[PDB]
Amino acid sequence: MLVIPPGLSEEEEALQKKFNKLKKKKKALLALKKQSS
Amino acid sequence: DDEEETYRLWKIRKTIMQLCHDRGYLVTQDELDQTLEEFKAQFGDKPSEGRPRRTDLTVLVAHNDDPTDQMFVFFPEEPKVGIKTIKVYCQRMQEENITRALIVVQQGMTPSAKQSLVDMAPKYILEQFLQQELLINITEHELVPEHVVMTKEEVTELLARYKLRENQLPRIQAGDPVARYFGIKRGQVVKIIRPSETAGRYITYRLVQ
Amino acid sequence: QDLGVANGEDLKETLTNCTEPLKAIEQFQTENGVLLPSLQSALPFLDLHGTPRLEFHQSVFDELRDKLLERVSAIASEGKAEERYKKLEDLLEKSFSLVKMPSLQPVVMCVMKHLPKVPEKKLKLVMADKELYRACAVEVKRQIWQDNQALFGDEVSPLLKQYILEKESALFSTELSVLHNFFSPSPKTRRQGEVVQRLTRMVGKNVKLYDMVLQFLRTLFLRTRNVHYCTLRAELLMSLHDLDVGEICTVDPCHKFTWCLDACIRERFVDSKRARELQGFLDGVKKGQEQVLGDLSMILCDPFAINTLALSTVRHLQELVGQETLPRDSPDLLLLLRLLALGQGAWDMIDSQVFKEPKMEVELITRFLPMLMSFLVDDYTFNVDQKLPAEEKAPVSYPNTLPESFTKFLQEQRMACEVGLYYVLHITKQRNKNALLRLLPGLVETFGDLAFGDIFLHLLTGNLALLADEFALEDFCSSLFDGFFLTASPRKENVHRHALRLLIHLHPRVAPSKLEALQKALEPTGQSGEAVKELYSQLGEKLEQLDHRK
Repeated sequence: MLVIPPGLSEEEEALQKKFNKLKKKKKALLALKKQSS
Repeated sequence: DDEEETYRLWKIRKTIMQLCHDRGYLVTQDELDQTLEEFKAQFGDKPSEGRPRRTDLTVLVAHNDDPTDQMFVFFPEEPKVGIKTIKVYCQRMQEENITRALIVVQQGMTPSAKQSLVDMAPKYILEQFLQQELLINITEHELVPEHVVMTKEEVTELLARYKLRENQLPRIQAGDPVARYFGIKRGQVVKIIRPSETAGRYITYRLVQ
Repeated sequence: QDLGVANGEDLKETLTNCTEPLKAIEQFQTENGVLLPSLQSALPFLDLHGTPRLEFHQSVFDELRDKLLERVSAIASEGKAEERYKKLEDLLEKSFSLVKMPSLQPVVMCVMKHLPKVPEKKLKLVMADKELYRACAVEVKRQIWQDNQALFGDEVSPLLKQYILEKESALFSTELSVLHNFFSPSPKTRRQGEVVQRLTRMVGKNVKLYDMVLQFLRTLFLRTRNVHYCTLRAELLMSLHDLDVGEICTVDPCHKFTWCLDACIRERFVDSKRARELQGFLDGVKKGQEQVLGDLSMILCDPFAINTLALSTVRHLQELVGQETLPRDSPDLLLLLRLLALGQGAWDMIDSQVFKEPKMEVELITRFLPMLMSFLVDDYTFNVDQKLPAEEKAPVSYPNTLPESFTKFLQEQRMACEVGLYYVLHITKQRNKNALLRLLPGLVETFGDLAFGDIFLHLLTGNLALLADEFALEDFCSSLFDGFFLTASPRKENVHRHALRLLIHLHPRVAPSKLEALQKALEPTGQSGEAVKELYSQLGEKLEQLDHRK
């Protein structure tokens, strides 16, 4: 049986935080490009 | 129907492979002309909510030389494509570093998306094709002669030999189905070899306007 | 002068002796000639001919021999099996005494070729004679080999060594090409190689010989740690598949799995459906048949399978970044990692005879993969920032720091090292020099020096050919060569060869000062191999030609 841990590792949480920051930046840039298009 | 759908998808795949090969890309020989049964084995023989659905057969091809530029072809799920659907493809392209791409629409594109396609032409080029356009390779038709795209050096050689300008060549539409097949832009001389019953062979030239 | 046979020895005597008894000689021809009354009346015509009576009889004998060969083939093809086999056995019993006669040897060899089982005494007599053994068809040689494992091994070992040498030479090709690399040939093209075809012909439909070849491959894989034996196992099985050899394909438990994996290798990607089919094959291994898992891991240890699986893993990671999903939540990614784990643990599983699936480390999925996704994420944001209008351009510097945990994962975990190496290959193929420079220091120390393997170095040099314009920068060349290639070249000859190949390909674009420094740094020593010296001489010739082009 493949034992999957029941919690995000500290690294995984840091990477989720980085990814959320990237999503926010990407949305802001899409709004900027809509204003410039 | 389901057999009709897999036949139509296989014919579109064959026409796209031939289009990429005639455009000057890396098309594998067996992929260039595969059997319908081979396609059904490779993809699943059930386009109706099944294994050979769309977005599974997005064909990615590189150039025969300078293998960087690619036009990995797109097959939307929906019949009528829109801006919020092509922006996902724009996301996939900006994820990459390649600017050309082909989408194969089922029904007509919404005209706002038609304007949107032009709205990124200097950044990355997008061509669109209807299903009926890709059910027959029109270059195989006997009425269509051999169209060959000319390099810029050959254009300079032509204009210097005949001492004429690009304004004086007989021209061709940018929305020409053969021009769309080769995907030529404006200002790109195309040599056309056709048999003549009075001289044997005749090579004309069509600057794109 | 064998059974009912007149002079072969007294024939040599007849050619040596030479005195007189004409009537004795004539009586000898009459008794030992074509004993047909109808020919006696026709001979004076031949005497009336003038040409000596040797070419005519030779032509008749050759025509009769060819007709007999045609009839042996026809008997082998026509009729009930028992009757035709009995007729062939009677013919062999009557003709085997002439097996050493060159003019009638082909008939005996053909009869033996078409017999399902040649008598063991005649097989031993053939084995004792080197020329007779050489002249035998592969069908008779199979009946010999099936009961003599040592002789079959003697016949097969040169082919295996040749296969290994061919693969290694392909890894060291002079041309650096992304389009034409080690993984460019399709599996069907690869199975057309001389070694694979010859081994397939030797095995034929004999299951025992196929099992002997598999045992040889397992033993050589354990003894030499060369993965191309796994490649050869896969290619031999699929080559038997292409010939519709059901006697072997139906009993090999890896046939369907290898077929599906071959399709995946041909497409250079593993989709969800193919992944689920492979998973169904794996989960179908019953209790008590666990050695099949070792065989399947050997199939997955094939470098082509590893390449396909790792590229699919990298693509899936990119897709997960696009879909805003975590690696742990993707069953397809976990399945790909499981296949890769089996492939990497093939050697340990076979050596220890413990046929259990390797446990995938939790920290891989929960830490290492999302960090790779963060590297992709940084790449995307830097690319988007570079396209912003100049009025909004903050001075965004590309992140050049490599996390220590990433380097530790590359050093300590084999799977993380493999995935990271393929990610490096991927980013190099995308011409992302910033990410390549960021990740390069972590390749100096890797698990088992996997970053210095010939497959990875071949692919890496091929992809680095796409960054030819960047070799004009002294910092880029210093990073690449001094920090990666020259750190291991004095200790590893293959790294030296790969660096020399890269320099030979890209010398016109390297900065001249760095070019001279690299030429001095890559100078072969007295202990360097012949290939290194040859590559260095080629580099010198190219440099002389370039200087002459000024």
